[PDB]
Order: sequence, then C-alpha cells, then structure tokens
Amino acid sequence: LLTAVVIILTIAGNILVIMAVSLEKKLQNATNYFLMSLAIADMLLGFLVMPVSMLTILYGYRWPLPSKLCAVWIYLDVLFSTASIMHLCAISLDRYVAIQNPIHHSRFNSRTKAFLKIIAVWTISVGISMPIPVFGLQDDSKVFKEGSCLLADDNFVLIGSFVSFFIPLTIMVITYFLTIKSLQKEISNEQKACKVLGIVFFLFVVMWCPFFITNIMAVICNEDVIGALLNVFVWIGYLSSAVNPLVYTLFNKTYRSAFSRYI
Ligand SMILES: COc1cc(CCN)cc(OC)c1OC
Repeated sequence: LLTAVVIILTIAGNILVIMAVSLEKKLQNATNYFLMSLAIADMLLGFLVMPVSMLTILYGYRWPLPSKLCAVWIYLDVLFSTASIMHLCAISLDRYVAIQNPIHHSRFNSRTKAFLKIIAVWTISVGISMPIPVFGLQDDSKVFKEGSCLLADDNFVLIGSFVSFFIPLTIMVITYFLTIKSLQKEISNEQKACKVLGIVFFLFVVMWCPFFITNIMAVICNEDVIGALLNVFVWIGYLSSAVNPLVYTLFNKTYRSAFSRYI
C-alpha cells in the first residue's frame, strides 16, 4: 500500500535529522535545536499516529482499537499537528526577523531565545489540544459517529481550525511577502534564499491547505464525496511530516554530507 511508504519515509527522515544534529559538532546552534524539536514532533506523529491510521484503512473504518483510545488518539493527532504547524510558523517568523535586521537579531540570538520559543510553541499546542481528552472521555458521542471516530464537535472544529491554520497561514503569508520584499531591495546567495523560501512556503500551502479548507466545508455546509475528499487530504497532509525534515535541511552541504555518510 502507498500509505506504508509514508511512515517509512517519515521515520527515516527524522532519524537522519536527529543523528545529523546530535552527532555533528558544527550544526549545534539554536536554529538546528528548533529544527530538532520539530523533527521530534514529526517523529512522534509518524510513530504513534500514522500506523494507527493505516490500521484504520485496513480494517474498513470500524475501530479495532479501544474506544477510549480513540479520543486520546485524536488528542495526539491534534497535539502533534498543531506543534508542527506553529513550529513552522515560528521558523518563518525567526527567518523574517533574522533577514530584515540582521544586526539586531544577533544581539539576542542566544540559546535562551530558542528555549523560550520551543516552550512557547509546545505550550500553545498543548493549550489548543487541551479539551479533547477532557470532553471526549466523558461523552463517547463527541468523538464517535456510526463506528467511525472523528471530531463531532462542530464549534470546536471551527475554533481549532481558525486558531491553528488561519492565524498561522496569514502570519506566514505576511512574513513571506515581507521577507521577499526585504531581500529584493538589494547576489546569487539572496536569489537562492528567495527560491528556497518560495519553495518552502508553496510546499507548505500545497500540502496542508486542502485538508483544513475541506474540513471547514464539511461542517459549514454530498456527504460521501466530502468525506472521501477529507480522507485523501488527511493522508496528503501526513506527507508534510515526511517532507519538512528533508527540505529544511538538504539545502545545506553539511546536512547532505551527513545524510550520505549515515546511509
Ligand atoms: C487543530 O487542527 C487539527 C489538525 C488535525 C491533524 C489531523 N492529522 C486534525 C484536526 O481535527 C481532528 C484538527 O482540528 C480541526
């Protein structure tokens, strides 16, 4: 099956990134520590969540797993997906701040800033993903629907899709536009950086955008077609966790050398 390839690529990429950060003396700085935290989140998703979804695919969408375990499963899904999304948003904000005024960025570029950023993004993701365990375990009807298990809370879906992908999307759009308008004011290094930023932004938009917009159209509005579209797009969005470890690292020569050495 095609879904078994994605889990293999996710875990392979995150192992390679983790060993590249940990076993290299030159890559150990704040940015690669934030990237390591992102890789940790993507590994936790691709280890605890995606094989369960593959078992759901194989089992005909009746839930073999315990019912109570589905609510915590949705909790882990939302937790790790939000963690990845605001990790990318914080990466984009840090890139814009470091590119617009590089002198003032180096005055406060210690490891304390990176630790505070990691703490902030994980606390934000935990707070966003907080109600699913508390309300889903008390009432089983809020997470189950005719054997299949999905978020049946419409208002929670709207709020947690507006605060997790419609604030970060506009933040990333604004920072990408401003970073493009900042580097163009000045040179193959800057053009290569612009190409990399554009590739990253458009890959993120292409990978993640259809899932949230069809999730919104599922609730705000033919049910089988929308359900199948959400079914395909939630697996398309899982492919982004196997792409961010590669794209954010392979543009460096040291990362390419380390990945060729370790394999
Ligand atoms: C918070 O954003 C979400 C992120 C995912 C990631 C799914 N792989 C699923 C959701 O609903 C279950 C979300 O809330 C609507």
